[PDB]
Amino acid sequence: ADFKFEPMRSLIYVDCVSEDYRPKLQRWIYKVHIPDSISQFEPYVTKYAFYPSFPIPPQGDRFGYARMQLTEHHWLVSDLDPRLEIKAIAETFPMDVLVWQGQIPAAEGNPFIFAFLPMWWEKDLKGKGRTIEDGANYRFNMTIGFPEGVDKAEGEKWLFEKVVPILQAAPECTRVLASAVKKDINGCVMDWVLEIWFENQSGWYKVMVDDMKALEKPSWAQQDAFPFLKPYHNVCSAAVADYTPSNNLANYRGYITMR
Amino acid sequence: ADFKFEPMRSLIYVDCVSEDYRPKLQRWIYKVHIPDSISQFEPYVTKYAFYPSFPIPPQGDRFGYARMQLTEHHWLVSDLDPRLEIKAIAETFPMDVLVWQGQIPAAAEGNPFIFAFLPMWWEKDLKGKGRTIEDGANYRFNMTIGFPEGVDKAEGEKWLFEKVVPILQAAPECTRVLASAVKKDINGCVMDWVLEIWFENQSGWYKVMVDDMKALEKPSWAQQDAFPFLKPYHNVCSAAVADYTPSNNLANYRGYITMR
Amino acid sequence: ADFKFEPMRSLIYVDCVSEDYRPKLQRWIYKVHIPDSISQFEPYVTKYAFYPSFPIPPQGDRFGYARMQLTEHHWLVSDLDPRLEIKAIAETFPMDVLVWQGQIPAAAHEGNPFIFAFLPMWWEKDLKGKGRTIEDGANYRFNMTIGFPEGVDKAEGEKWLFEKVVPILQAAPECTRVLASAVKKDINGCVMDWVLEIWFENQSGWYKVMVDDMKALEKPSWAQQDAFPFLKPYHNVCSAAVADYTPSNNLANYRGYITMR
Amino acid sequence: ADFKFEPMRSLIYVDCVSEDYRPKLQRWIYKVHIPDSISQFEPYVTKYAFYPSFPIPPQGDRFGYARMQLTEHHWLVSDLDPRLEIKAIAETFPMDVLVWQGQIPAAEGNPFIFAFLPMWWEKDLKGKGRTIEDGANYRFNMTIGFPEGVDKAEGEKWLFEKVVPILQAAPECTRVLASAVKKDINGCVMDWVLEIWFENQSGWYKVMVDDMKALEKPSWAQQDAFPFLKPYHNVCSAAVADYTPSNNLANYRGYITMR
Amino acid sequence: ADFKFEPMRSLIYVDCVSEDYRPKLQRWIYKVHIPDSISQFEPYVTKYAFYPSFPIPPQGDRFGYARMQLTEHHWLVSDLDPRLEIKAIAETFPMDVLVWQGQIPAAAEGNPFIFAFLPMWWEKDLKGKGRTIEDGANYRFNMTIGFPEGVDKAEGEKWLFEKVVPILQAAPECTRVLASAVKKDINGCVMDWVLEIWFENQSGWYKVMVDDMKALEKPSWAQQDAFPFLKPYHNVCSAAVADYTPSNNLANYRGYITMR
Amino acid sequence: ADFKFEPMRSLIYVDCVSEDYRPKLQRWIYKVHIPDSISQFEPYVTKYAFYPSFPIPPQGDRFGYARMQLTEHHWLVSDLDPRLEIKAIAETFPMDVLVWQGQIPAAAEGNPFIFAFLPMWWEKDLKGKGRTIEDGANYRFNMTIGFPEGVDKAEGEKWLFEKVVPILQAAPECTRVLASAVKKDINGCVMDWVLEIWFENQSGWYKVMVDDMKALEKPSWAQQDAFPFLKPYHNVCSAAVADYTPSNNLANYRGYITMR
Ligand SMILES: [Cl-]
Ligand SMILES: [Cl-]
Ligand SMILES: [Cl-]
Ligand SMILES: [Cl-]
Ligand SMILES: [Cl-]
Ligand SMILES: [Cl-]
Ligand SMILES: [Cl-]
Ligand SMILES: [Cl-]
Ligand SMILES: [Cl-]
Ligand SMILES: [Cl-]
Ligand SMILES: [Cl-]
Ligand SMILES: [Cl-]
Ligand SMILES: [Cl-]
Ligand SMILES: [Cl-]
Ligand SMILES: [Cl-]
Repeated sequence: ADFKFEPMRSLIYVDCVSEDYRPKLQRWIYKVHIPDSISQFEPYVTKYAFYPSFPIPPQGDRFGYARMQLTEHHWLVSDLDPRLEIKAIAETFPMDVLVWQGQIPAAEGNPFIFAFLPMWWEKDLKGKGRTIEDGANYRFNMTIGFPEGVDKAEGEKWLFEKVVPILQAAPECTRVLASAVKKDINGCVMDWVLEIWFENQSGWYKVMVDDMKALEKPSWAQQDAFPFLKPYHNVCSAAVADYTPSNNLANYRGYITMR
Repeated sequence: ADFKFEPMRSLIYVDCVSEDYRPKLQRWIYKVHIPDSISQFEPYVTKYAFYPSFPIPPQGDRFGYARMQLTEHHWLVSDLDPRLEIKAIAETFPMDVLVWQGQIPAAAEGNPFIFAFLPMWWEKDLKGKGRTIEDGANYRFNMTIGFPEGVDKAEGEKWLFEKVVPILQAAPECTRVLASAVKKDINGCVMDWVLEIWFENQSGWYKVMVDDMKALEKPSWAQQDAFPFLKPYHNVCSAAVADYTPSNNLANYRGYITMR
Repeated sequence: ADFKFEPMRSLIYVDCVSEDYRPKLQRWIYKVHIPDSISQFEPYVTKYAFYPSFPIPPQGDRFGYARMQLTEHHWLVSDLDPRLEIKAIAETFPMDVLVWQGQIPAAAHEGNPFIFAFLPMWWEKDLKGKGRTIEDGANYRFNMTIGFPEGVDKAEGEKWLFEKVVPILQAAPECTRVLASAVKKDINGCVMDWVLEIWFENQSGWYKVMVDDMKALEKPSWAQQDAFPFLKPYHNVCSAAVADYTPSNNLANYRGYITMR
Repeated sequence: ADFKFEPMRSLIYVDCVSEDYRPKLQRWIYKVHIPDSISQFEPYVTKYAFYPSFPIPPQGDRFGYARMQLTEHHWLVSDLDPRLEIKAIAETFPMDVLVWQGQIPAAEGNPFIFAFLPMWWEKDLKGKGRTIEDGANYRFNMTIGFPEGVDKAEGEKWLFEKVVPILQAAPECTRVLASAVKKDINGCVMDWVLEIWFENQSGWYKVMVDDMKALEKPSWAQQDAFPFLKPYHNVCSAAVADYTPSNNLANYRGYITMR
Repeated sequence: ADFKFEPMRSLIYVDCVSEDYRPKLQRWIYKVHIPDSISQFEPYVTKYAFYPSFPIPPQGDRFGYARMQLTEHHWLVSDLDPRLEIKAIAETFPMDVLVWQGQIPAAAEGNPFIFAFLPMWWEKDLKGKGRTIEDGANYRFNMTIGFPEGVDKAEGEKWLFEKVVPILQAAPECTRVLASAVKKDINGCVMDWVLEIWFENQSGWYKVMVDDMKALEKPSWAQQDAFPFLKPYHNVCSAAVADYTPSNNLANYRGYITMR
Repeated sequence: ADFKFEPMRSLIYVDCVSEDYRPKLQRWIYKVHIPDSISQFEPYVTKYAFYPSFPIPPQGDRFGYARMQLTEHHWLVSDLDPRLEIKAIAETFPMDVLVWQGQIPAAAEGNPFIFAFLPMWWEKDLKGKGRTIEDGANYRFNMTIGFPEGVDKAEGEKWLFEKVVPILQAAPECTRVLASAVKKDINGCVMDWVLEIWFENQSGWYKVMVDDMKALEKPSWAQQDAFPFLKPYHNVCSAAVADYTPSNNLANYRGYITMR
């Protein structure tokens, strides 16, 4: 049968739950996971990149901050079509990776969050026309998923009519972009991905912590302050730079070690 | 909603209207425009290349000759889908680029920006089928034309293929003729056809495209006295290019490295 | 008119019928055919690679063994759409190449066909070895394509392959992986019906299974030779054994025909 | 006149003194500094790489911890030959970079530390034979230079009598390498570069903080605890991974920005 | 015996004497000459690049203007050591290349092959020290001169640096002046100096190198009436080039991929 | 202390002694050995390449035929300087690699690891000077020999150049003969000469190296009855290779990507 043309961009929010796991997790990502992944999807993924997270900002834990990276794929077909389950060579995946990322405790873990989006942002809510000449961005990418029982339309209205205006009003915030998560692909619990730019960590904190104190706590709140969602389960985020050297289909040359 | 699979090749005809602008325009193209462009479309454009124009031949101005280059994209989806208007980072674009290229006069008339979408494969192979790269170096004259307002498109097509092309077919100096209809429906381009017409060199191009074409009758809709009978830069644009470019940008770009 | 999105993987079985032709054939492949091919399809082929064949194993001739390579493309559109026949620059392809590959006879007083099999990009049947990773070790990957002869009912052949042949693969502890797909016959009229890939540790393991263990099979009535694969070499069966890795991943790795000093 | 074949490895310890400067500094490094540098030295530098620093460990400030990266060059000729001062295009270097790196203070500035070494380590003090298969390393590279007035042979004797034995005895320490800094190139105040590997940050701390508490404080000490040297002036360091994606002569493709 | 470490930059001034030869010469350069070259010297040349020439300016013929490109190598060893004469595979070099470049006539006295070795770093920085790429696009005019037979080299030098270079220094149109003595010991090159002189554009180049130079007295050894006073293509060669080239051949070449 | 500039080319003759070891040896070479190697020497090796051997020809076993590949490095400094013994990360090297290559027997005699350093340029060009790539595909037979213990080296050299090479020159099937003395001082290699001898193909190689060589007298030091008269794999090693390899590892390696 036919395979549907389904161009999409996906994001995976990759945490590292203890600094002692960092070297191990980073090695696996760069020495093992890169070549396994390219080997599988080179013919139908047009871009595969990792954006290392900036250092976790103050209170970043409450936003499900990914302390390793964002992993980004651009797909031409849906990775969730059942026919794609078959692979000649499966990924090398030690169970410890799940420990390093916090999906399982060492002995509740946090879920694996893999959000599919259209390739192009659906809503441009502040900063249209910004160029790279306008300067370096502190790009805070956040995904959120309303808790069970919350009407999605109610959640949407709160996001766009209460949360976003506070971003728009902040001079520290230079860009706001948003898309709905393509829930139909893989059952992701997330509903929205937003990306919110600042000049710097102090700007992020001023807006996302201080200015947000002005919001009323919703009745579905899972924590007392914005984002009001359970970290790592109903909100994940990362702050990243404009540029990454890990544009892996173009730039990988094997795991070359320092002398 | 779905995005349509729409594989296309497009061409942009990039002029440089004064030699004094060449260094600035070329810098912008190679230092600024490449990375901005790659940054936007890497996931859905499979090839992005520039083909620098050979030196303008005698009387090339009458053919809307692009004195900088042809820019070529191969798309998997239509760049004019309105959902593609949203971009995280917009292109860095000094207004002077438009002066350098002739879209706006410097401080009588502007020339339009000509961006023609085509199928990835030529629709008509009218001379030279089977020529390979071992047969020799080509002077590849790519020309796009658009008939003026009021001219019936089927009449112009008929003229093109029954009066103009037979002259190319008869000339031993012309080694290849290829043609496609412009996909009008993507972006409202005024052009109707893109042709590519190969010669051995500039002198061959001239013998055929200037001297042999003198035998044509001037059409009633002509906007200049001689072939192509179309208003330069508005209803005809062109460039002569080589078979090869070093600027295959998605594969070969390594940043703006400067000569020592 | 529209062009249909048709993601596929294709394999070409490239033989070299005398060692005296190897240098010339290899030169043409790497010096002439690579750049000609990339020049045509770069915008709509996402991967273009060559997998050199391991040395032909004992009795490999009976399996239509490709002594040069497998050539692999991953396509986004069908190469057989008639609109794709038109090319600005055609590829340089002398009839000598067909001699070297065994498609035509070498000098004036039967050829083997050109086998170009189109497949979905993902294997349709995963029959043994599911979950095998690269960490499990080096594979001797035996890729084979078969086509039942004229007048053999295709469902009958399928059933023989999957109910009589594959169980022998399953029982051999030497065989670490069996994958299969149906050939997309509709694209180009290819006479092959199935492509299988069957992994071993090494040549000895291949031989043990594909020669010794297969002696247990009854000879089919349609058989074109006495022993498995029971099909006419190069015409109804072609194969190659290849490694997990190739350096000739041509759209990423090619830098021109640089010669040794 | 002739140019001398002078193969060397150099290290620059690049700090980022406030998180607010991180996006700006990182942009300048990857957008501006890479192409300017490649443009000058491509013909006589065989490797040019950046190794981003792991997160600053507890008490890392006392070790002159570089919070951006180590910058590494491999040279075929001495960059300090006066003939090399002439360049067709000079680098684009705003003064603000000096503020971001702490060369210009927000009390006193920190010096620009640029140490030249032989390409090969001079002393293999622990872990000879270790391969990449043995696992991920937390590579702590530290340069030290003894205070003015201190005899270099005295400093050396202290280092070898008192410090090296502790590193060798600790099970947490899997590798120790050292080289003398080439003084004669650029007047660098540093005297040694050491590289000391651990499994992780916790192992680093146990050895470099807890085990070192047994040392007596030398008479020339500029701080109370090991390394006993003035942070950023007489000691600089960074912990890095085995691999970097920023192998710039091979891997750079211009400043491609995230979508 | 040992090989001497001899880091050097060389420049070859490549002309194209008729536009009709341009497709053939360009093809040989990019299709045949690149891979033969890389094949021979990859282990001991750290950079190999082509800088295509900007359009020949008015009166550029009098400066031995290279209508194709500058070819630039960075060597770790001297290519003229007799031990390097032995090569497994010799380059493919049709006699027609000598015609296209003007070393011999087609069927026009021949012009010599000018291959100038230099140190990797400019020896004299005479104007514009500290200029960065941020300061703007440069029209980089690279010129090599060799004084005629019989002329004392010290006298030539003093004229160059006390009469010629002060006119460049005085001109606000000239943003950069760099110079090196040619390493004549390597290959017997007839040239004595390479200079690179930057302007904003062709108009600036003309104002300085034609108009401002009219103030110079004609020397007694002059081979033509106006500056540079030297026989074009024999005692003076040059090219105007951009800051950047896409043809950084050891990094950027991917074979001779042809346009569709 | 100083490091001496010592540009050299080295060859390692890599055997695979049983076809059952091929997939394992090949994997180690490409998956494990390439990155460990590049990690160590990127800053002072300018080229690192593998040339896979063609199929062993009839009687090739008598020539110490390397059934895997030639490994080729171009060095800027001597890898055997004792300062280079120290390495941050040592290469991953399982004992089995020695079994696969025949250095140690699996359970009849081991063969030595042959690693021959040479100057970057061939010292002697004895046939076929001027041959270009346009002249056609070559079957390049690279052979190293070392005279047995007790044979005076000058006597061996005399035999090689006065008796063996003339047979190569007499054969029209032999299109090239190149030779260098092995730099024995670097690492104690027991080999004395590396030759490269080209043919059209295997049948040409056989005609010359087996049939034509029957005319030679057997030397008193012979270790086997026929040419090369030297103990296979101990005093002669060789491989036949193509002109091109895709395994130019410093430029072409992108990690161990596995077939789908
Ligand atoms: Cl922690
Ligand atoms: Cl919930
Ligand atoms: Cl709370
Ligand atoms: Cl009109
Ligand atoms: Cl109409
Ligand atoms: Cl007119
Ligand atoms: Cl049949
Ligand atoms: Cl039979
Ligand atoms: Cl801070
Ligand atoms: Cl203190
Ligand atoms: Cl002309
Ligand atoms: Cl003269
Ligand atoms: Cl005159
Ligand atoms: Cl012996
Ligand atoms: Cl014998």
